[PDB]
Parts: sequence; structure tokens; C-alpha cells
Amino acid sequence: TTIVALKYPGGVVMAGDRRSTQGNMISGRDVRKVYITDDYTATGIAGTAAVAVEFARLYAVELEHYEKLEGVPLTFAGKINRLAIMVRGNLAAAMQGLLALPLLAGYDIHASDPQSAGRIVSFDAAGGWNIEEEGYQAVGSGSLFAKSSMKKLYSQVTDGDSGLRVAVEALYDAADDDSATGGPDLVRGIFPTAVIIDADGAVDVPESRIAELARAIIESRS
Amino acid sequence: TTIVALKYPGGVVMAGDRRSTQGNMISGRDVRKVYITDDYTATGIAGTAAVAVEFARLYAVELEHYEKLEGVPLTFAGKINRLAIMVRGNLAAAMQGLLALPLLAGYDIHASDPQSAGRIVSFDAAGGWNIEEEGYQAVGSGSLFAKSSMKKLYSQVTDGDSGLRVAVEALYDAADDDSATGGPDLVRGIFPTAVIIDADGAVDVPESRIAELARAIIESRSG
Amino acid sequence: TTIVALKYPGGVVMAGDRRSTQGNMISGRDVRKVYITDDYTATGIAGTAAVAVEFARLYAVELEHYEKLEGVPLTFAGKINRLAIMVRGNLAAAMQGLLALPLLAGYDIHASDPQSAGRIVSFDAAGGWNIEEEGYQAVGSGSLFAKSSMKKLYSQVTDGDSGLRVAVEALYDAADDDSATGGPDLVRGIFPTAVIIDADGAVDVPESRIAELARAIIESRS
Amino acid sequence: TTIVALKYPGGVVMAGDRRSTQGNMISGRDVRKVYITDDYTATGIAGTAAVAVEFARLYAVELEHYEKLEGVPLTFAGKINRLAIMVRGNLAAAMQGLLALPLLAGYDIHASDPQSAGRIVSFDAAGGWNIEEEGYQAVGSGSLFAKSSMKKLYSQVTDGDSGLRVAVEALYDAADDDSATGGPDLVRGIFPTAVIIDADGAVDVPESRIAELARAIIESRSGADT
Amino acid sequence: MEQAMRERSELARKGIARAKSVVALAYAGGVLFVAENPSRSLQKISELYDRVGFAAAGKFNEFDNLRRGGIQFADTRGYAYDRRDVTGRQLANVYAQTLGTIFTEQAKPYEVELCVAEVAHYGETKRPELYRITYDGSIADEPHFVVMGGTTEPIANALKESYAENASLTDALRIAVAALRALGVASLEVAVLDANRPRRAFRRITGSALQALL
Amino acid sequence: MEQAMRERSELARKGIARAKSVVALAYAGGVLFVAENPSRSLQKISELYDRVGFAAAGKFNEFDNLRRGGIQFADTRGYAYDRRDVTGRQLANVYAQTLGTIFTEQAKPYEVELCVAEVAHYGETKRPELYRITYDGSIADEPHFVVMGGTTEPIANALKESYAENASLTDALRIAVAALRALGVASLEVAVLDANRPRRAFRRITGSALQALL
Amino acid sequence: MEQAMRERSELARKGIARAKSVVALAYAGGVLFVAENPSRSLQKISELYDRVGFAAAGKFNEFDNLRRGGIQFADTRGYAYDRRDVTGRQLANVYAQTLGTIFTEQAKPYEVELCVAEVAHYGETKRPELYRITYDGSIADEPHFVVMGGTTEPIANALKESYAENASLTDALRIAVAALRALGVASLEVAVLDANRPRRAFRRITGSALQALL
Amino acid sequence: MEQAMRERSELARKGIARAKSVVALAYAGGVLFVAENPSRSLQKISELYDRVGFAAAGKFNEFDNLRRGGIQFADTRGYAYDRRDVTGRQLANVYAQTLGTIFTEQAKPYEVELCVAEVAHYGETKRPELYRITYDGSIADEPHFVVMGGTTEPIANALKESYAENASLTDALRIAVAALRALGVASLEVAVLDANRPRRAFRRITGSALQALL
Amino acid sequence: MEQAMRERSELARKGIARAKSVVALAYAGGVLFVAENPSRSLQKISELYDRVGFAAAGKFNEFDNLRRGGIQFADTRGYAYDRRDVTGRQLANVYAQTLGTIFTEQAKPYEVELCVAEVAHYGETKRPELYRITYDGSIADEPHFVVMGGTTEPIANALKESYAENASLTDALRIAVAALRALGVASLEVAVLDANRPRRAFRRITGSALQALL
Repeated sequence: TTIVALKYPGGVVMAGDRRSTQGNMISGRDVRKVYITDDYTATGIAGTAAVAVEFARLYAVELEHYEKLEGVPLTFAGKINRLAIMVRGNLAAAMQGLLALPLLAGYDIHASDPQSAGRIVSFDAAGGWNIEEEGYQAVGSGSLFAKSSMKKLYSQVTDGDSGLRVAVEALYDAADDDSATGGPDLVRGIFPTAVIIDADGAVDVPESRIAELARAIIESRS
Repeated sequence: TTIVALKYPGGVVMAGDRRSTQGNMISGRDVRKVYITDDYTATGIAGTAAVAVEFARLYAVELEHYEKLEGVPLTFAGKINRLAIMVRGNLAAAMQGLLALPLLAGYDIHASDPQSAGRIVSFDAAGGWNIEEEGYQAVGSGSLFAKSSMKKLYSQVTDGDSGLRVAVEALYDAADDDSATGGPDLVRGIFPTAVIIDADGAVDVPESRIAELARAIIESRSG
Repeated sequence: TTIVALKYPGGVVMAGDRRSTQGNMISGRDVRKVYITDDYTATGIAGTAAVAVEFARLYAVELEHYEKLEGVPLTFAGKINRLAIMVRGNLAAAMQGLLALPLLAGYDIHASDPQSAGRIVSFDAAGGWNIEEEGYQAVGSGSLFAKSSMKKLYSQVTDGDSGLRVAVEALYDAADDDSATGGPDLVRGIFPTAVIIDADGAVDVPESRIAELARAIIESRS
Repeated sequence: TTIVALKYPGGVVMAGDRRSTQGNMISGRDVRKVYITDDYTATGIAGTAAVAVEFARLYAVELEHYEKLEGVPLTFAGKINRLAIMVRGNLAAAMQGLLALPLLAGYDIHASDPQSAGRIVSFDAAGGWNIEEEGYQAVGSGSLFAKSSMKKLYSQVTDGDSGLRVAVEALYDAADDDSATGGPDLVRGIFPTAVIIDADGAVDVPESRIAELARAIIESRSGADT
Repeated sequence: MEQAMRERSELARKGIARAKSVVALAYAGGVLFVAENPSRSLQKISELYDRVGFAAAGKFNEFDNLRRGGIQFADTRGYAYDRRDVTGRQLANVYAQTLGTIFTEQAKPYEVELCVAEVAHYGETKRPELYRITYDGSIADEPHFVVMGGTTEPIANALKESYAENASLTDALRIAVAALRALGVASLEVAVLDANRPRRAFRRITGSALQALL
Repeated sequence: MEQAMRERSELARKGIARAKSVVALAYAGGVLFVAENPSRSLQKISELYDRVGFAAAGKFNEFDNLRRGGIQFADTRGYAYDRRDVTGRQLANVYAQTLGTIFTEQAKPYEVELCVAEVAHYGETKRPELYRITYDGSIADEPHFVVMGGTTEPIANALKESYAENASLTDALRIAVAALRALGVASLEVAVLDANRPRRAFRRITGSALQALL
Repeated sequence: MEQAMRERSELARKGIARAKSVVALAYAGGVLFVAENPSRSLQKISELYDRVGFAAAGKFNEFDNLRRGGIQFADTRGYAYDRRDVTGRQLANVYAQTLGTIFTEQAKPYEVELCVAEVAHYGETKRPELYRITYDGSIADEPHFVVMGGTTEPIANALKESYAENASLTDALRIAVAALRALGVASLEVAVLDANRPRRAFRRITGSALQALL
Repeated sequence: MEQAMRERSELARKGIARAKSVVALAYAGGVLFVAENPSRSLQKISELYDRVGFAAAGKFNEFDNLRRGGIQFADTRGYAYDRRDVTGRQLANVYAQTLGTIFTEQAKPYEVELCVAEVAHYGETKRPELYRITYDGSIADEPHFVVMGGTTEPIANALKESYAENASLTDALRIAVAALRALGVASLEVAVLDANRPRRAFRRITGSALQALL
Repeated sequence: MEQAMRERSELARKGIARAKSVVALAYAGGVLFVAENPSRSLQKISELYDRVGFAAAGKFNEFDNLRRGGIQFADTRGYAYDRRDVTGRQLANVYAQTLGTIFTEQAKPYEVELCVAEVAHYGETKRPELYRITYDGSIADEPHFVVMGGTTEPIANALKESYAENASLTDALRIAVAALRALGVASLEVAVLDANRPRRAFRRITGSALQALL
């Protein structure tokens, strides 16, 4: 699994691959790992499937639960804290092998400067969190390859479109070097999924646009 | 054990073998592993016998329990969730060796397009679930062989009849390559069991029809 | 220990040996392992003595307890379920070595066809149960020999008398091949015990009839 | 990680590096490890990240909680005790590998002599505490190197400014000898963080001042200074 | 505490007498439930188990509690033993005990009256059973019909007059609706325990079907 | 608190006096139970243990609770020690304690009267024992017969007149049914604790057999 | 205790009658909630779930408790089953049970009246549903509108006279504000369940947007 | 029931009437708290959180309990979520719920009246919010000022007369003090929520600082 | 319950008025405690913590309980935080909370009146603080002196007349003993909080030494 996120001017993008493995065996080709958790946040999760789905589902419920009870959404800091606490709650199980780590992407509507209101937050198994300050992040078995790729490509990010292209290419590089991460499947027509978040909120990126990007990357390297 | 499920136009079919083993020894020849759990769902379970029966029985109770309490059946998503939660509840025991994994087949009456309202859902030991999007799935000791067989045969599925045939043949291939999965027993007259679900609901497939399929497959491979 | 059960036209028969061992040492010659648990059921139990007696005693109490509370006996399915639940209750202890497995024989008075109303049910250590469909079953250290014997002899079963004979011979074969199962003791005059169940109900088979069967089997093989 | 603290005439200074590692891999370059926990105290924490953040956050809450309930702040001894107790509460977890140790720096407003009202307190995993009497202290993977450096440099501390320089240099020396401690990053423009506390309270040291110190230290050891 | 018990009985009796009426009638095909019910979605007739049904008169929140309690009881028993071990008698017995407890201990008695009914299992011959449980836990089995809620006298008399054993569904329905009058699809809740069904005997009769029958 | 006790006693006494009657008679066979009971399925006579029996008059849900409690107690004791250690005296003694507690501490007293009976074990000689436990936990053993529920005076007098020690089952039945009159198969519940039974002495006499005995 | 129930019912009735009024009306776009509310931050109208809304009259701390309880219930059910399985009927039912329990067991009854409303899921056709739950747990579904708090009679009539099915938002709002009069942005709390929304139908109408509507 | 509640309501009201008075006023720089308070160290005005303040009238031990409870609640919420998630509306809500529970279930009602106030976060524009919670849990938010304790009528009238929106600290003090008269440093407790502060808005004005304003 | 608390207040007031008197005064040396006390070994004045003292009037077993409770509280706090964090104001506040809970919830109110006093730490300048806590949890700080138990009016007046700020130990003692008269070593309990002590300020003045100051 690889999940990537990066900030571009005015927002943030998050993308994830589609593969699951049981040892060496490919056990899934269409897993969705990136979830819109509220109007301005998305969560991508690597690790134990059962734990990942619980996180995304319960977290989205918790966010809206607060909003309905209190009449207002949590501040971004609060959203971070709640995710971290949820992750820490799983520590015991994680030590038994049920380990899953979320990556959080968001757009802070309360931020002073809308150009840089994009937020990326990573989490460790004990509930530790870090607000990323270098522009991008990745989690999962191919996260090192994706970050080494983004390190070289990130200077090309100037808008949502280029941000999306860099994210898909980082996923491509992750799949290229990590057998547990899936590349674009042109035969079946299955591609990584992505969410873009800006001032107008979080939206799913159409498969067609990701397919187009994938084809360009492939043609470019041929 | 092998349990298979596949979608055909208008519905879904699920079939399972009849064998149980205690190590190398054959301990059963007539085990039924596929249960109709409500009007539009069936569950096939591989693994620890005691756990499998509990799942199927309790699950069907829970589904109807909700219906009677609330006046309406669970949505399909709800049915999935309840099964997943039930599996998760067994995780501790599963880690002690009492492991069982359900495969869920259903027909979603609330789906937009009735041609593709068939549903197949797989589950892992921690309660993880996946709605299958590739048309078929299998669980158990022979599931690899069954899936590799369906990979080649699935293109022949155009209706319930051909769907059933492919399912039975996948089971046949599983039994051929996995000693823990049982093939058709022509001497005793014992065959895999199957359920078909479409808009008219879930029904048990008659033994006679499965026997006929088995014989055709066998004759075909004698050649 | 070996306990056998088989269906014959109109009923079922269950028989068990009399031996207990502590390692190689013979620690008992007259153990009774087959109990009538209600008017239409009998339970034979192999494994830890203390657990076996508890099962039979508590189970019989539970069956009659229901009858006296509800005015009617449990259905046969219900009787199976209660025994299975009781076995599962012992799983933890069984994993510590206090393992005992029941075999259940019964006559279902509510069955459609009285010829085949006989029932045989086996149980595993986790509370798994199976209603036997092949006509006979056996549990204990000699059950494999007992079943390979019945496999060959079962075709001779046409009534209660022949059913009883085959059961006793299966026990004989088990004792012949398994040192932990006791054969007929002609010197002391101790024989396997048996219960026959039919429309009339469950009854203990007289020692004298089993002794006669044993002698015939012995003469036949001399 | 390295966190240093030292007393200068009239106050105390605390500084920490920015690095996190996962084994050999650099996992972070901008971690902030020094927190102002009330008007007159700062806490720096080395060890498990999750535990460190909890300590700082909860501790600051506890201090202000007491002030609001009782109308007055805890005495400095009380602040020490509460931190120690919090650390002891984590002992079981710490023995499972979730270990974090705080270093406490403060200015005691109730002290007789304001020149030496600066306080530095260290803590062990069982909640043991020690009020440092030798002028400086450090915690973390580079703490030995930092303390051996301060041992030589501390005589140069005569005010907040020189106190800050020595603290930054001790961090520099720690990074120089310990791969788990990060040095000044001139390419990215990331530097150690610091807090200074005197009679006017605890304040964050501006990055620009630390950057200037780092550059001077660097130039001094190149010989570009010469 | 003789006075308190009298007042508790008086309060419950009044509440029930103030509620809408319900009848249950044994018939050739099973048991028929007919209740005065304006509501589209609130129900006073319900399935409990395979061959067992439930009808109630009185305060809705209170009899709905008991409805859910019964379904909980039935499903639990069926799972712990076997489905076939759950009976109407059993359920009536447990309601009697429950209402008895409620009547003497609760802060206020339940203003409810319950009917539990059972039909034969598929392919069996067995007279339907009707049990009536009142607010104090008193219980009675009735051979032919049960009337609950509101002013029961005229309704029971009408039934006592027109009731025929083994009537058809249509005749039974008419008899019942008439007895009740002493009402169109929009003001009636109707359901049957249909002994002809393989497992789940309970089925509602609504809209056009019910309209056609009326 | 003198009045409160008086009122509770009054309430219970009234409830029992309002109920249908039951008699238990010792005889050559063992104890005989005969109760006025219209119901097909609701029972006021029951088997408690191998040689022990139970009969009750009053509010059904209340005496049924006690019936179940006694079966729970008996089965538990028998399991804990031995079957042979469970006795009628034991159960009667436990009912006394239970009803005593109920009478003083429950929100409402139980409107019940209990009889516990025991016959000899198979092949033993031992006079049957009859115990009567009333609503306040008072207990008495009777040599020959026990009458409970409704107006007992005429029934007890009739028995006191026609009762004969060691009577046959048919004679005992007739004596009892007659004393009760002061009914047919359809309005009687009959059962006996049969001494000439190897283990379970309790057996009901119903339908054709009861008619034959009559 | 008959008097005690009488007094509780009077306490609640008298309390709500002293509170400010609220109306809910089915309209072309969904359900409209309008309440007399001077407060800017304290709310008597609220979202419960995707397609389900809540309005209350009476004592704030009490109906706010119930509001939170409802949200807790809904979010839990949706998580344990699926979102689509949460319904207005379900919530109304649970409030009925909750208030019933509170009314008879709490030290003081809740002086509240609640409305639960539900609109169709996006792209579905389904009449809006309005449920009214009163202080004693009584429940009623209404076809067109619900009035709660204060003196409801004039408001209900004023509404029964001017109410048109399927009115526009603006028309519905004026009808409602007028019925209430029997009030500017500063004294009104307004919100709708907008069936045209993809998931979360609840949306408040405040400030400038609300002004342009009055 | 109904009478008991009235008495608890009378006991609390009288106690509140007997206590010294407190006012809270919105002003240009934030919110001003002024209380009649002779004591040197016992306080009736207090910080709750960053932008949130507390003032109380009545029995000291009782409102101090509530003060401590509020601080506990706020600090806990802030830690579990984020500081910015703690609001004056939220605290007022929790006091309403708490006092409501206390009023109906405590042995004696709390003789207290609370004010919760909130000002904007540094560099934001937001009208101050003033909430008043009474002894029975009733809650209301005021736009301009709140008066509690003793005889409030003259004080409220004086404020209703002289109150100007957005007065300076000095002018607000004059209006407050004067209104209270209907009082030297030694008999006044004064504090403000100063919206100009970066984080902790609460600050007491005492001695010389207080002197400049007077 | 107006009368309930009314009666509780009467009972406590009477008990205290019936007890022997105690005064606490602030002097240049520190704080002086003087109580009418015949007993050789039973004490009504006591140390609480380093700089904090305790004096009580009323029922001994009751104020001794509070004395021990205070010591427990003080020792517990100094250990959880630091000694210097324990204050007389903190102790008075806890006694207020305690008596308040006792007054409303105990079977009988405590018939006690407490004084908590605090002097400066060694080498500090800080006016002594005196706090008086009454039976209902009411609390007041006094600048110069506190009188408790028996008929306080004459004693308080005598003090109000003769009290001089910063009087010597001997002068303070005489003033106090005299005010009390409105007395010899054998009928007086005397102690001081001596601000001149390094840590533990509490010291008793007994026997010959006490005689010397008389």
C-alpha cells in the first residue's frame, strides 16, 4: 500500500493505490483507501484492512457527531486530536499485529492565508501526530519511494492540476519499486483514487482524469 | 473446504463442498456449508465447524430480529456490517485457532440496476469486509484453485444456468487439486450444495441439477 | 475408551467399554460410560472421567429441568443444542487437558418416519455438532477401529438384535486393536454396557444378553 | 534528540533540536520539543513522541487548572512534584518502550535572590527528580556531548545573550557527535528552538536570533572567521 | 397498601378503556387480528415468532416496550434451544409475569392489554390458541376470540352473536369489523397468522388487498 | 405498622378466597391432586422432583413463579448433593421462608396458597407427607388431606366426612371431586404422585383415562 | 398514586403552556421549522441525522438533553447498521419510550414537547413525516403541520386556515410566521429539512437570507 | 409532586433574593464584571477558560462548587479536543443541565444564579455573549447586561436607563456601580474579559488599577 | 422543605449557643486562640499545618471529626504539591464545602462553628487571616478577631471596644480573657500561631507559662 498527500497553492491533494496482498499473493485490485471524512478533510489509511475501515468510518461519524451536538465543526487542531486519540486507542491491538496508520489531509477554513490553508498530518502507532511542513508526505510499504519521487517532482507543483499529476506519478514510482503497491491497470481499467480539497471543499477526483494522467506518465517513460 | 460465489446477469450463485477432515483423515462427507440466511442472502463459511454453524445460525436470527423489531429489513450495507461485526467478535477465539471466515452472497432489492443487483462480499478475521467487483470470489483451502478456474470460465456466464455450471466446475477443480475439498461422490450420491438468489429471492438448488452438472463435467474431462 | 452408536430400523443402539487407564496402567475395569439422559436419549462420553460424569449428570438434570418448567420436553434439536453449549462451556478447561467428548443417541418422537427416527449426534471440543447421516459413529481412543469394523458389518443390521450384535462386535474390534479399550472379561464377568432406544423409549440392555453376544463373537473367531 | 537548559544571571534558557529518526532514517526535520508550560516555566522532552506531546500538553493544562481552581499558581516545588507524578504514572508504559523524560526550566518568582531564581530540574523514568545545582543540564541521545561542551563553555555565560549562545553551541556539538540530533539546517532554514525565562516571564526566542548564532558558530569553526 | 393497589388498578383500567379497540379471531386459515388504527406507521399488531403473533391495546410506548421485550425473549429462547421450542403459551406466560411485576413495582402501572396468539406449524392440525394478558398479569386462554381496549362489551357481544368457528378470511374480517363498529382501510390495521405458510405465519393485509377484502 | 400487616393479610386472603379450589389426598397409591381448572394449558399442579409434587391456588403468575423457583431449588440441591437428599419437607420449608419474605417485603403480597407433597421412594414404606404453605409463610403438615383456594370450609367438611385412609385411586378421586362440588374432564386438572414408580412418581391423568377413572 | 400522575401531568402541561411556540410544516422543498427564539446561540431546532430534524418547546435544559440523546442514538444506530437504516419513525419511537420513562420515574416530569421530522432521501419521492411526542410519551404522526409550546390553539387554527400543501419556501414561511403571531430575524429561529440536498438535508436560514424571506 | 417542586423553587428563590448583587456588562473592550463583595479572598467572579468568565450570586459554597465544576469541564474539553473548541455557550449549556439536575434531585436546591460570559478571540470581531443560568436550570442569553442576586429590579432598571453599547471601561464601571447602588474598592470585586488580550482574557482590577477607573 | 432547613438551622444554632466560647485575635506576634475549656485533655484548638491553626465551638465529637478531616486534607495536599501550597484560605474553603454538604445531607446537622487562621511564613510580611465557617457552610473572613460559641454578642462587643491592632501577646491575652468574661489556667485553653517560628507556628501556652501572661 502507498498513500500520498501534497499541498499545492490553494489546497491539498491525497491519492492512494488499489492493491491488497496476502504475503506474495495479490488478494485485491480495487481497494479504496482514501475517504472523504468531512467537508474539508480526507483520510488515507495504510495497514490492517479491518482497522483502516473502522478508522475512516468511525472518524467521519465522530466529526459530524460533534458538529450536530455543538452546532459548529471542530477546529482543525481538534480534528487532529480526535484522530490521534482514536489511533492511540488501537495501540494494544496494533502491538498484536492489527496495525493501521492514517494520513490526514485537510483545508483549514479558519487559516489566515488561504493559499497555504492546506494541511497534511501524519500519525504514529502510539497516537503521535505531526503537521507536515515540507509540502508532502506518504504512508505505507511504498512511502519511501513515493517521497523520494516527490522530493524531485514537488517543484513542479503550482496548482491543483500539477499537484494531482505529481501525486499520481509518486504513486506510480511507489508501485514501480514496491510489489505491495499497485500501479495503474490499463487492462482492467483500475486506477489510484484521489481527493482534492480547497476552499470549496473536498471532492473525489474522477477516475477518467487519473487514467489520463497515468497514460501520460506511462507514455513519457516509454 | 471450498466455497465459491459468482454474479450472473440478474442474480448470484453460491456453492460449497461437503468434506471435513481431521488432519489427513476424512471425517465427514455430507457437511452443508451454504445457508440461506434471509430471503435475499446466503452465507457460506470455511473454517472451524463450531464457529461456522454459530455464525450462520446467529446471523440469520439477527437479520430477522431486526426486521421484526423495526418492521423493515436491514439495507444490504447493514447486513454486511452486522456480519462483519459478528466476525470481529470472534477475533480473540480465532487467534486461538477457532477461525472461521464467511462469504456473503446477496441480491440487493434496493439496487438501481436489477441486472447487477447481485452482491458478493468477503470477510477477513478482524471483521474487514470487501464488496467484490470482479464477478466472483472463493474462500477455504481450495479457494486459489477455484478462483484460477473461474478466471478462465467466467466469460461463459450469461445466465443462472451457466453461472451454476461454472460454480460447480470451480468446486470440481478445487477438489481436484485440494485434498481437503471434496469432489462429487457418484458412489454415495453426494454432491456440492448451492443457492441461487435473484429478484424472486434465495432458493436451494436441487441436488439432481447439481448431480447432472457434475456428470457432464466428468464426462467432458474423460473426453 | 471406545463408545459406539448405530441406527437400526426403528431405533438406535449405543454401547461402551469398561476400561480406564492411567498411562499404561489399567486403573479400572467396570467404568460405566453410557447413560440414559432422558426417556428418549442416551449419552456416551470419552475422555477425562471427572468431566464425563459432570456432563452426563448435569445434562440429564437440564433436560428434565426444562420439561418441568415448560411442561413439555425439548425438541431433539433443542437437546442437541444444550449438549453442544455445555461442551463449549468446557473448552477452556479442555485446552488445559480436561477434555471430554459426548456422543448422543436418541429417538425423535416428533420425526415423520418412525423407521428412521433414530438419531446419532457427535460433538467436537468447541461445541460443534453433527447429526450423523451414515448410520453409525464412534468416539474415543478406539473409535477408528470401531468404525472400520462397522463399515464392514453395518449391512447386517436389520433389527435391534443385529444392531446390538454389530455394536458389541465393533467394541470387540476396538479392544482388539486399542489397549486403552477393554474387551469382554470372561474371568471376572464384566462386559460392555449398552442402551437401546426406540418408540417405547430408552432401556438398558441386560448384561446377560451382551455376555451371550460376546461369547458368540469369541467362539466365531476361535 | 537533545534538549539543553542552563542558568544565567537573572534567568534560565532552554533549547532543543528539531530531528526525529526511525532507526537510521530521518523521519522529521521540524519537530518542536520545547514548550512554554506556564508564564514562568518551559518543558523540553526527549523520547517517545506521543508520550512527549501528552506530557507537555497535559502538564500545561494541569498547571493552569490549579491556578483557576485555587486563585493562585502552584509554588515551584509544587510544579516539580506534579510533573514528577505525571512521569511516574507512565512508568508501566515506559517499561514497554513508551519512555519519555522531561527537562524542566523555570523562574521562581518567590525566590529570595532574583539573580539565581532560575531553576533547572531533571527527571528519571520512575518520577525521581533533581533540582540541578551546577548551572546546566541536558537530556536525550546527545546529552553527554552537550554537557561535556557546556562544561567547557559555561564560564562564558554572563547574561541571557551569552547563555543563549552557549545553549545553541551545546546543541551544535550534540548534533556534531550524535546522528539522532539535528544541527542547524541552512539549506532549509530550520534551527533549534529556544525559550528564555526571566522575571518578565517565559518567551519564545525568535528563529532569526538562533539562525544568527548558528551562523556565527559555523563561521567560527570553519575559520572563515579568520 | 390496599388503597394503593386499588388506585393502580383504577388508573390502568381507565387508560385502557380510553384506548382504541382490537380483536383477534380464530378462523379456518389461522388467526385474524383487526385493530382500530388511524396511524400509517405506528403499529399495535406484530409478529413475535414463526407461528406466534401479538396485539395490544392501550398506551403505545408501553405496549411497544412489551412487544420488543417479547421478540427479544422469543429470539433468545429459539437460539438457545430450537425454534420449535418457542410457543405462544410460553410468551403469554412471560408477559403475565412481566406485567405482574410492572403492576406492583413500577412507578405507574402499564395501561395495556395484550393478546398472544399461536397457529399450527405447517402441515399440522392444532386448534389456534389465543391468550389474553391484562395489566395486572392476569392471564386467560380463549377458544374463539379476544377483545381488548375501549368499551369491549358491545364488541364482545357482537362477536358472541355472529362468531362462527372456521369462517373464511373474508367472513371473519367482516364479522370482526362489524363487531368493532358497536372503518375503512385508512382506519384499520389488519394482519393474520396464516397457518398455510411454511415458516413465518405472520402477514399484514394492507392497501388494495385489504381494500378488496373490505 | 399493625394496620399495614392487616391490610396485606386481607388482600391476600381475599385473592385466594376468590380463586378456584384444589385438594390433595393421601391414599394407598400415594398423593392425589385434583383442581378445578378450565384451562387446557395453564397448570396449577406440577412435578417438583422425583417423589415430590406441587399444587397451588390463587393468582397464576404468582404461584407459577413459586413453582419455577421450587424446581430450580430442587434440581440445584439434587445436583449439589444427591437426588435422594431432596425432600418434600425441604421444599415446603423453603416455600415458607420465601413466602414469608415476599409477604413482608414485596410491594404486594402473593395471593397464593401452596401444597407440597411427597411419597415413598420405590419399594419403601413411608406415609405420604402433605405440607400446606400459606401466603404469610405459615406452614403446616397434614396427615390425610389439604384444601386450598376459594371457600374451603364445605370442601374440608365433605372430606372430613367421606375421607378414608388408604383408599383406591378411583374411590379417592370420587371423594375428592365430590368434596370439591360443595365437574367433568374439561374442568378438572388431575395428577398423582405414584409410589409404584421407580423414579418419577408424578403422572397426570387426562382425557380418556381420567374419564375411565371417573 | 392516581393523584401523583395527575399532578405530574399538570406540572408538564402548565410548563409547556408557559413556553414560546414552535411550528413545523411540510412544504414543497421539505420541512420548515419556525420557532419564537430571542436567543442567538441557544437553539430549539436541530439536525438529528441525514434526513431527520428536531424541534422542541419547553424547558431548554430538558429538551437539549433529549436532543443530545437523540443524536447519540441516531449516530450509534447508523454506525452499528447503516446510515440508511436510521429513520424519523425510529427516533420518534425512542423519544416516546424515553419521555414515558421520564414521566413516570424521574423526580420531576420533563416540561417539553418534541417534533421529529423526516424528508425523502435525495432523488426519492416520499411524503415528509412529522411526529409529535408529548411529555408523557404519547406520540402522533401529523400529515401537514405540528404546533408546540405556549397557546397552540390560535396558531393551529391560523394554520388550519391558511395551510396549503406543497407551498413554496417563502409562502410556507409567511404562513408559519403569521400563524405564530396569533417577529423579525432577531426573534425567530428558522431551519429546513431540504429534500434537495444530497445527504445532510438540515440547513439553517439566518441573517440576510432570512430577512429577504420575511 | 407539584407542590414539592414549588417549595424547592421557593427555598432557592428566597436564598437568591437574600444575597449580594452582581452585574455583567458588555462593553467596547469586552465584558465587565462588578459584584458587591466585602471579602478580601472569597471570590464570586472567576476565569473559566481563555475567553470565558464566570460570575455568581447566592450561597458561596454552592456556586464555588459550580465554578470548580465548570473549570473541570472546560479544561477537560479543551484537552480532549482543542482549546478553541471550548465556548461560553457550551459552558452555559452544561450549567443549565447541572443546575436542572441539582434542582430536582439534590436534597436541597442550590441557592445560586450564574452568569457565563465570552468575548471574541484576539483579533476577531464578535459581539460578547452573556448567559444567565438560574437555580432551576433555566437559561437565557442577554445582549447587553445581566443582573443577579438580591433585589435586581432597581439595578436592572438603572442599567436599562443608563446603559450605552460600547462604553469605555470607565463609563461602564460608573453605570455598573451606580446601578448597583439602587461601594468603595473595599466592598467591590471587579474583573474584565479583555478581548484585547492575546489568550487569557480574564483579568482582575484591584487596588490602584481599580482606583483609576473609579 | 422550607421548614426542614429551617429546623436544621435551629437545631445547630441552639447547640452552638449552648456551647462554651472561643475567640481568635490577630496580634503583632501572630494569631492568638483563647477558649473556655475545663478539660485537661480534650482540645478545641489545634494545629492544622505549618502556618495554619484551627479553633472550634460546639459538639466535640463533631468538630473533632472536622479537625481530623482538615489535617488529612492539609497533609495530603502538601504531599501532592508542596507544603507552601497549603493555605488557610484553602482549608476554610474546604470546610465550607464540607459543612454545606453535612448541613443538607447528613441525618443531623453538625452543631459546630469553625475558625481557620493563618500567619505569615517566617520572615515574610503578611497580615494574619482569620476565617469563620458556620454550621451551614457560610464563610467569612475577618480582619481582626473571631468569636464563636455561646452568647457571642457581649464578647464581640467587648472586643470591638478594647481591641487594638498589633497588641503584644500579654495585652492581647488580657483583652481576650476579659471579652470572654462578658478565668484561670484551669479553665482556659490557650495557643498561638507564632509568626516568628521558622516552620511550625502553632504552639500551646500552658501551666506556669500561661500563668505568667495572666
